[PDB]
Amino acid sequence: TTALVCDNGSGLVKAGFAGDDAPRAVFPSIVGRPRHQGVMVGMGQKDSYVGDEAQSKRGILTLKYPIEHGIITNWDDMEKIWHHTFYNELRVAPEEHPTLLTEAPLNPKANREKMTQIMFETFNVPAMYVAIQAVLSLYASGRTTGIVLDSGDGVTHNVPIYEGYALPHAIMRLDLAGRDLTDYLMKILTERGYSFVTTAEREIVRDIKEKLCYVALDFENEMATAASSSSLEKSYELPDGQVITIGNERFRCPETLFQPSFIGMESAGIHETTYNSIMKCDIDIRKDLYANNVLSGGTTMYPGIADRMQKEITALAPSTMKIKIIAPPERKYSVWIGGSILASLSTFQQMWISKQEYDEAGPSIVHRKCF
Amino acid sequence: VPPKIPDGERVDFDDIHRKRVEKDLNELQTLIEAHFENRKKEEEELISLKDRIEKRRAERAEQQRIRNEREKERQNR
Amino acid sequence: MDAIKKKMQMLKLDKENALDRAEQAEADKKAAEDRSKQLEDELVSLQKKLKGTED
Amino acid sequence: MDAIKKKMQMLKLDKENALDRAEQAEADKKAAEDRSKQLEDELVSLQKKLKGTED
Ligand SMILES: Nc1ncnc2c1ncn2[C@@H]1O[C@H](COP(=O)(O)OP(=O)(O)O)[C@@H](O)[C@H]1O
Ligand SMILES: [Mg+2]
Repeated sequence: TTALVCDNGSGLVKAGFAGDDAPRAVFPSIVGRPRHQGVMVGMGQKDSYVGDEAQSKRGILTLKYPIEHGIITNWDDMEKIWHHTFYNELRVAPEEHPTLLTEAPLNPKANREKMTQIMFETFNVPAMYVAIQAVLSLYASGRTTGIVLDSGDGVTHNVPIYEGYALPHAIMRLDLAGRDLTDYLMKILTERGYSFVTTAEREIVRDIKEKLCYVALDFENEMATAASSSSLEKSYELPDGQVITIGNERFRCPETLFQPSFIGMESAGIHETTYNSIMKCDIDIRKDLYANNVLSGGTTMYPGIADRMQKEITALAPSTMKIKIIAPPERKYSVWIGGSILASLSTFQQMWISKQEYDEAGPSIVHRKCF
Repeated sequence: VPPKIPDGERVDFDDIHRKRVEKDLNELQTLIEAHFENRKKEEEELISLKDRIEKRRAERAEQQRIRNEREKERQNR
Repeated sequence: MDAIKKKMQMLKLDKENALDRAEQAEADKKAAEDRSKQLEDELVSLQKKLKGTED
Repeated sequence: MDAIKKKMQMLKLDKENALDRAEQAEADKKAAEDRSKQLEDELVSLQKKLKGTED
């Protein structure tokens, strides 16, 4: 039979059968209970709208993501999300399909063990396998080397790989991602008068960020230009009218990636953690990693980031090496495409964690040889 | 110990052709076909239908004027 | 619109590939010509050594 | 329209420029490589005649 390539993610759940080009169903991972009282009788009001249904009734819900930073903080809601994904968005019972979840690097063990225990006890799948979210993004590019920066919505991690041999001592995981950029944008919009507070209006700020923000090639020059002319002010129409005008908030929101001091984080930007991740590698594979830097994940879709990052790394790196940044147009679904490719391989067909194996060793089987 | 992947045979970077070159031409041609058929179905039919509705609207206007005038003529007392 | 963006992306993929190939070929030419000229210098030094041996 | 034409023409020009530059570089690379081979072949015989002279 065919395998189910699910990809929990944090912000958008992407799923679909193995062997295709794009995920079949992509929908936000939010579960929102209603918060008001409700007076109409017999309206058929449910107790929790999940997935894309709660992005249409969000006016009277309190949306809450079940995955904070890679890790899962609310297991009941995550179980509800998985149940919805299997039964309503794909309509395939899990009793007859292997599953291939994905997990960020350096995550707590208990999260992974609970994930496999749920998949084997509640949904009762035949066999499931957990894979690191960066190796798949490297599969999708058709490479076999390269250092991949997978800046998702929950957590940004940077896994270097050479000739198929991952370097476990050079993984640099940073917890700045799309959600923190949304919060920072929502916080700097208040400088013009627009106040978004409700958890429903966070979605509106996210839409503003997606449609308007861009990464500046040079930050100081843009700050000077936006403060003199008015060629940058782009307007946007809220879900009820009252258009708003975003000035130099456009390139200040995604600039947080390269200067995490804006949101008070100490660490260095995504332009310098990649160079540090390279320098921890051996001295003989640094040229190949320099030449095959891969971008993935949703948050790396800002217009103009593949040039800013290249300029920064070229500034840091030695002058002789060639710096090349692979930015495929299908960046958002790169991890899932790689997952489909991996699940479609014949050599991989014996790596699944078969159910009888789980019955013999318990949930701690995932840390064992079947990784 | 870290997992040990059993040794296989092949391949990689050879499916990039079979997943890229396909849509490099088929997708472009199919989308061009879709745009052509949608424009043909939509624009000319919409303009013709709007002209037809405009003519019917003018006829309704004439009927309204005639009825209003005759009723005002009779009722004027 | 829709197809126009994809066509632009194709035209950009061609751009990147052609430019990268051009740069790589230029680097190859630089390396090969440096190799040839160093070999020629070695040949010259051998001629001079032969001259000293002849003397 | 206007933007599509100019952007498409400029990008095709970029592709053609890169391609022709790469071809010129590769031609010079091949010529330099063959000349280098000639230098090697002559240098070996120069060494042989030098060795005979020294003997
Ligand atoms: N076109 C876009 N431009 C800018 N940011 C985007 C765009 N699309 C998605 N994002 C950001 O990326 C996030 C989605 O990232 P995603 O790759 O789905 O995360 P995950 O790894 O959990 O799947 C969204 O929250 C949004 O903030
Ligand atoms: Mg991801």
